[PDB]
Amino acid sequence: GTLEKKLDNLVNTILLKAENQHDVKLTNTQEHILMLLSQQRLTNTDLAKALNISQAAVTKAIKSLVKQDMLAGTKDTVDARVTYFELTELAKPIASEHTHHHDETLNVYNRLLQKFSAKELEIVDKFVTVFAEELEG
Amino acid sequence: GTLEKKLDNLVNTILLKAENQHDVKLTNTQEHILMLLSQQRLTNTDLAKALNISQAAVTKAIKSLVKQDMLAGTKDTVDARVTYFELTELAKPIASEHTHHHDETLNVYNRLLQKFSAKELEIVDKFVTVFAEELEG
Ligand SMILES: [Zn+2]
Ligand SMILES: [Zn+2]
Repeated sequence: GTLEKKLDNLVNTILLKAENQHDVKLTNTQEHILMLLSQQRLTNTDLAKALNISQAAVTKAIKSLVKQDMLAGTKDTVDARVTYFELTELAKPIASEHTHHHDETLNVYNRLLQKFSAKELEIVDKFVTVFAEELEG
Repeated sequence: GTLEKKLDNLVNTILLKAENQHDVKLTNTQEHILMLLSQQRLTNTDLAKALNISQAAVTKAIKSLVKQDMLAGTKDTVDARVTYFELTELAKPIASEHTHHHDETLNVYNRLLQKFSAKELEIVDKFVTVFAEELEG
């Protein structure tokens, strides 16, 4: 079959795996907010930029997180327009675990990349780079 | 940064895009069931095999679809153990649209692939192939 189709299938298997094997029910957006907040305080707008999604998608994910006692907001003392989010105690084990599953998957990607010569990997780089640009938009 | 990390980011941007831009709220699993059923009647077990997810994930997605008047089941007349699913009238426009968005994304993948020589594309093939195997498990 075409490479177009294998890419289509690659995207589908990522989507299907994430819905199938993995009392909070966090979305990936919310887990990746918690990931980024676990290493520094950030604003709604830093989060939106870092994840490349709308500010309104971030505001929505943060409201649901605050509702589940996962985050707490505190305003900045020099500029009251600015709110910083940080993890509550209850979120920290949830975040750590998600971070640890990312760490394990990085080894999976290492092993797979290892099958390519370093020549091959410049092309793999070039491919993942353009693909990611495209899938962003 | 490492290629490991770009792959990790590639997976995240797929997950984040699917949650962010896109009264039914269908999952990808359910849309891909409807996609496969729109071209032939199939069983729970053909669907599970074709999508590579558990039979129990399929049974779950099909119950919710039947509940939303999207599918109807009819048993096989030679073997009563066997149930075939097919789309109700109401599902057909929903399915067509999802199928048409897949068709458009195939052009997106074509354009991106076009930037590689055919030499480069053997390596891209080799990469997407092993990656997909891995991400399946
Ligand atoms: Zn994640
Ligand atoms: Zn789809």
